[PDB]
Amino acid sequence: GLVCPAETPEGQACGLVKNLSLLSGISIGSPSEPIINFLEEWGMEPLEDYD
Amino acid sequence: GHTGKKLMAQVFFGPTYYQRLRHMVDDKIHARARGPVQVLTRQPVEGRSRD
Amino acid sequence: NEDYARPEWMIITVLPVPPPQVRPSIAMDETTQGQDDLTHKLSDILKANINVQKLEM
RNA sequence: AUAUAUGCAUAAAGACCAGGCU
Repeated sequence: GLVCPAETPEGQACGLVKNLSLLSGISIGSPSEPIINFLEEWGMEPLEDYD
Repeated sequence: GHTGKKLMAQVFFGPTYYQRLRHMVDDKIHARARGPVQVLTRQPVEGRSRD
Repeated sequence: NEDYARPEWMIITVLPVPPPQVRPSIAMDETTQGQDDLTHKLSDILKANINVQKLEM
């Protein structure tokens, strides 16, 4: 579901060149600070007081 | 078509999608008797266009 | 071999210079004529040799 | 003694890089 199982070149590039599937997408990147804030608000304990 | 007689065996017959490829005989035919030669080795050059 | 392969000939003291047939003249663009890699390398070697001589004197 | 020359009717780029062809 991420790359085409059938489409690939022949020769030295066989299997090393892929084509994305129709529904496939690539992540852009989001800040991780809201994730850390949500985790801390939902009771995550830090590594400083790890016993 | 030659005689108008019935064919003994029936023929699978129907429309089908076909596509023309970029591989034409007039773009690949090549012949050479005598022509340009390389400066260094004095051997015939490489390339259909360059004779 | 005494007659053909003498050991001290393995060390280079004089360098042969091949004719321009070995290193044919090249032309980068029309009238301007370039030089092959061998021509430039021989020029650099000769420049180094004349530098050695002129700094030795 | 001739006379100036004031003129030129083919030269062959090759080496690398990338993408394809069976």
